[PDB]
Amino acid sequence: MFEARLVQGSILKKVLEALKDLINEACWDISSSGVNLQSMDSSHVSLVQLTLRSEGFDTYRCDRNLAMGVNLTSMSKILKCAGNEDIITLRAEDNADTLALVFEAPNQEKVSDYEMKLMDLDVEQLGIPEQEYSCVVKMPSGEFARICRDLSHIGDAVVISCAKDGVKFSASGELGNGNIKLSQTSNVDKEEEAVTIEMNEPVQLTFALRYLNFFTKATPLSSTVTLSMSADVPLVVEYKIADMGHLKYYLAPKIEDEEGS
Amino acid sequence: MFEARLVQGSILKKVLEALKDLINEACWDISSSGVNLQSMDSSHVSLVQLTLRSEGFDTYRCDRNLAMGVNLTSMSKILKCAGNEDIITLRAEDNADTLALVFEAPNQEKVSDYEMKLMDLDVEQLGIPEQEYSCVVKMPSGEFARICRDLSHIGDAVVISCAKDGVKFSASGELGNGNIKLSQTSNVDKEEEAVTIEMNEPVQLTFALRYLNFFTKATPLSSTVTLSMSADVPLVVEYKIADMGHLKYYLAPKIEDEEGS
Amino acid sequence: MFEARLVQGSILKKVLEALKDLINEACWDISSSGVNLQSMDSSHVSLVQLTLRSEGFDTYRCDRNLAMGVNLTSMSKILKCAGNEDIITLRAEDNADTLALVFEAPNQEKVSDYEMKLMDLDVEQLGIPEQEYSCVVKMPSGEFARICRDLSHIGDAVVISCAKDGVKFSASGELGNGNIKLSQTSNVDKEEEAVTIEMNEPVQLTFALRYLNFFTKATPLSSTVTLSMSADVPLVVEYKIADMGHLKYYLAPKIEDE
Amino acid sequence: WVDEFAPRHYTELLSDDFTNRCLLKWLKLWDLVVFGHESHEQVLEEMLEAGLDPSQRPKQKVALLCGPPGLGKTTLAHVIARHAGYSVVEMNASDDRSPEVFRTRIEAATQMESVLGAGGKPNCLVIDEIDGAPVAAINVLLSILNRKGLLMRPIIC
Amino acid sequence: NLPWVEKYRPQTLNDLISHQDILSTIQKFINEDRLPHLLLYGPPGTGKTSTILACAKQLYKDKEFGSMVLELNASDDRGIDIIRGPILSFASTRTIFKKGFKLVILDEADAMTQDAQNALRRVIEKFTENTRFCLICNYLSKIIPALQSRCT
Ligand SMILES: Nc1ncnc2c1ncn2[C@@H]1O[C@H](COP(=O)(O)OP(=O)(O)OP(O)(O)=S)[C@@H](O)[C@H]1O
Ligand SMILES: [Mg+2]
Repeated sequence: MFEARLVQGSILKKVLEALKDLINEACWDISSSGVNLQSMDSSHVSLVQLTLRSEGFDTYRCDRNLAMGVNLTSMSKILKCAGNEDIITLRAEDNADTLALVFEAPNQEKVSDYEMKLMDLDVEQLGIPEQEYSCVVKMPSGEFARICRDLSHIGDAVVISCAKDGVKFSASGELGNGNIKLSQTSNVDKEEEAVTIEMNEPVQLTFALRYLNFFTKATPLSSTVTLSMSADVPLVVEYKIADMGHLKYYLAPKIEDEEGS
Repeated sequence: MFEARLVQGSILKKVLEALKDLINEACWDISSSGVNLQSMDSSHVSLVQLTLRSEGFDTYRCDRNLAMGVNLTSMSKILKCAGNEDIITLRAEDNADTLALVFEAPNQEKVSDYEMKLMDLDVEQLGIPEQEYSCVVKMPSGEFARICRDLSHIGDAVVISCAKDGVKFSASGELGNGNIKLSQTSNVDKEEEAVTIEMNEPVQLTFALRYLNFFTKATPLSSTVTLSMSADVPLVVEYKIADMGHLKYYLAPKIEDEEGS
Repeated sequence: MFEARLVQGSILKKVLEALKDLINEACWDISSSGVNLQSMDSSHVSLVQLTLRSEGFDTYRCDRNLAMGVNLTSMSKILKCAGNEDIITLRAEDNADTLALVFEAPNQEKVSDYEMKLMDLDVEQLGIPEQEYSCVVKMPSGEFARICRDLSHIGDAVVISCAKDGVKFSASGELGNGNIKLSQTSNVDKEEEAVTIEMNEPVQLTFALRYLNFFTKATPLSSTVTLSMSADVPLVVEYKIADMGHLKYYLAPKIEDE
Repeated sequence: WVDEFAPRHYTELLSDDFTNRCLLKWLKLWDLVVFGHESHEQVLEEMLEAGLDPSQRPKQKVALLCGPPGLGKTTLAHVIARHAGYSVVEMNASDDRSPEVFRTRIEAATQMESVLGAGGKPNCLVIDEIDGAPVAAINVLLSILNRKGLLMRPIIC
Repeated sequence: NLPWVEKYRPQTLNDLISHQDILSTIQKFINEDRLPHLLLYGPPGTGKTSTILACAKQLYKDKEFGSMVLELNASDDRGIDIIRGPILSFASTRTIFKKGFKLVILDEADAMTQDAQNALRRVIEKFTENTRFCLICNYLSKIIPALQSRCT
């Protein structure tokens, strides 16, 4: 018997509006550590890794480990009928197939029990490497979301660079060239508006713009986002939820072969 | 000679967007009691009654009864022309083929005389039986609109169940069942959230979704909504708009399935 | 070399959103006086005269007089993701194919350098439009945009008439007849709301409503618009922005009068 | 219904060894660009050995496995792509009708630098029922083939 | 002034003649509220439209005849867009009027194709308790035997 009590529906709402245009079907692993979502997209390029800890929920109870799989657009439309100040009760049992979302409304008088039908897809678990990378940059999430929306217009795929100085965004689009470079943003009053460089080895890699745009729809979950780049292991975009868990997006590069000349 | 003056212009500018997509024309009937407007939808499912009494107007001049037929397509764009707190007047002659709507421009500088033609439409009054309703619910209006918007994401035909416990709005679609039940909201400070049940015998009626959305298009007219239903009587949605009169929506249920055992 | 830094980006974004469907390309003439843009439609229906003087910018540098024509929609994609309060850097070389926009849009020190290519168009010359307009009326701009939308709601063509009381608008159609009639309201606290009258020889004309909407999509650009019309001369709307320059729109009347 | 008797290695294929040998030769010919490693039968062996692209690519980049709809050509391509060091990412041209979602399933799904979590497991594209696809989709695939970014992953139609 | 057929059209079950067994059975079915989907077929001008209009004015009043009766005829092309168009949306709806079935008078039903008659067979079998169809036609043999097997 799996029962999770989300304290606020806003974080679930932002998680689902982040994952709405990326994943065909979402798989949840349920254990005493909490809930896990390690999955691929509809095109087998990106990876989603959502971890929700046990202490973040109001009441979290689980007897046996559960591997459920649900349609995602159906769950987006189910969660669309919900407020932002209501506790959310995810219910499932041992030997059935219905996922129940029970929450309050903004009237705070009426219960709302939305049933859903799961899927029977057996998905091989891909092992996350959990290795070190070549560059780690801490940056506020609104900056990354607005620069993804700003950089989607110039081109179709973008090359990003990180070095000892700071982070760099480049786009060789049909309109022309778009190049930004930001470093040493820590000299403000706010603690969110800060860019921190951790590692040494500079990296330049190109990625599709649409996957970055679908990654940046987790904007108000975390005030600060973490970007990890490496030459071999994929690009990591990590949103740290404050008292619930974390959410990582992994993005594979694209081919940019040099000219023969 | 018909002359009417409203106290605030926003009455028409909230009551005519509810008839923008629901009904195709307007049949104004003039009398010493005031103005009324009974229109059946083109699909003969939805019925709109609008009754504005003479005491709510600033001034009201009428001599004999008049039947008037107008087109709502241009009127639904002429509602965008007027302001929100201006003073509107309706003027109609005896033998003329055009009616005048005279008000002030939103600049508060310019007299606006908009002239609209009359469609000589041959319509007849149906005649409401006005039977004793088997269940009466007093509810908020924005709550009803957001619950119709909530069940617009599940199925195309909601189910209203009304028992002595209260009202249960349930939508079943290809996604999954979602039910919302209200009961006993008299313990609130404001008097507009008193979701009250006024009759004993339970009913269970299945209604269309787009029609209830077209009905809930009229939220800011009033604060509370009176929903009347019975075993075979259509759904009655009553709005006590300000002090000048009221509005009524009549909706036939959907055809039940052959679920005999 | 050419360089111009605008203090705020809302004016440029808003004027390029004003003429997003009016013209097909934007051609700036660069001199020591400022940025001149005189564009004419392909069907001889509307004309745009936008002047940005050099004193309105923080820095304006120009060596040689230039003429750059770029397809609007391409720069609409540039400034659809700009900022309301930001420093704008518009630059180009003397003989180059590129044009660069450098901005710090979200006040997050993100130096976004956007480059676009120049389109070599045919140089058509329109020297000076004749300005001997008998009927001049100053009117607030946002409510002028409001009543332009109001007249565009009901009809398809607007009959306009100056008179000693004011400016009367009308439109006709098979569902109704729209009509509005101005009155003098100089006794208000708002100086922008007052309508100023310099009109003689009243003239009745007709115009297309969509071009009026394309003109008056620049509502928040200036607090007071000016209308100038006369017999057989195209109607002018005019925004005098208080800092960097002015903007004028010309519309020729329809053949089927009244 | 092919539950445990499915082929998985190169020793379980049910085709003639010449066709499988030349198919494996064409699959391993891409190791110079993908991995970076340095009668009609004689015509095929000449065209598979003599002359290459300057970017270490073969002259042909698409294989047309024409034949009857049965006879297990898809399973053969699957086990050969498993044997050659790639991972099979299959796609279908019959459920894909719109060209926009076709380019999503082709130009936005594979044949880029799809460095996944398994760094030792690259991917290859297998397309079935290319005859029933609309002519816009095959014109799009022809434009992808004639793109000079460069196409590096093999296509097994 | 007016043609004699439009002047002296019969308006009563007794004013139509030689169909006395048919009119007796129709009156027997309509007094007991057991009227099925009807298929009136025969030569032109023998009293097909006027019989069902007399039965409609027996069932319904003058005010609700224009609301609970939909008439389609030779002016409407009878293909596959109509059966998924106005007649399906008419049959699949309730009315704010007294609790009785609707009525659809489809003139020249023999001009429908086999696919159109099968789609109409789906519409007829789906909605029965709230809609009673009336297909009137010249040739019985031009319609499918399934449609003959669901309407009297
Ligand atoms: N039984 C009848 N008694 C008297 N007049 C009749 C009778 N049947 C037909 N008529 C007359 O003939 C006209 C034609 O009748 P209708 O029923 O309208 O034609 P129909 O039988 O539907 O055949 P169609 O429409 O040409 S295929 C009526 O308007 C009457 O004037
Ligand atoms: Mg007939």
